[PDB]
Amino acid sequence: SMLDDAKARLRKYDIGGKYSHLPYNKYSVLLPLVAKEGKLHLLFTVRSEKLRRAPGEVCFPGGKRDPTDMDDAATALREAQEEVGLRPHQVEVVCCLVPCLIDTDTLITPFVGLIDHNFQAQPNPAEVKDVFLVPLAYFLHPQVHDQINHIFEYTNPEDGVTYQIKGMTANLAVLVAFIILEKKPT
Ligand SMILES: Cc1ccc(-c2ccccc2N2CCCC2=O)cc1
Repeated sequence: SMLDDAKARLRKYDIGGKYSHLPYNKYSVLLPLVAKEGKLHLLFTVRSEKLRRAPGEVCFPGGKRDPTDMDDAATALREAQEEVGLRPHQVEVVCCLVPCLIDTDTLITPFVGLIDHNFQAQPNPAEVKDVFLVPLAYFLHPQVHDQINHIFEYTNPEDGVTYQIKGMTANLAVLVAFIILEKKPT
């Protein structure tokens, strides 16, 4: 099936906890995969302007590890719950993708999660000003704008609203799309 096929593809790129004990400032993100209308989508946030870390930006749910977290996946899940109301029973963490090194002292670990079909986002306005889906296939043929660096523009056909997706978030979206959608019969 579509979902078993995605999970089987993703597991081949799992690095596990290989880089998880290194002495960095540690953050995790959740790359939430949602199946709608027979296709896979990624769930994105627009972060509140009030935040210190990446205000107003399109991002994945996530944040800084704290002492309560059993592991890096727990960080991602705790933060996704705080930001969009995603509960533990509503997500299956499938793998840990290659981490992102930044600022010389920080490691951001991405986890891909399969989201239950009855989940409905409840944006927490203290954390996020918006939550939106993008079909995974978009990232194979994105609308690119050069700001010099590459920015994606996605327009939601439901309402005509345009979102700018850039940096780490854009890079990870492309990675997940390649992993799941490459070399597929029609
Ligand atoms: C959810 C999340 C998780 C981590 C970070 C983050 C942390 C330390 C340095 C840079 C970071 N990043 C990544 C995307 C843009 C940005 O400012 C920001 C947001």
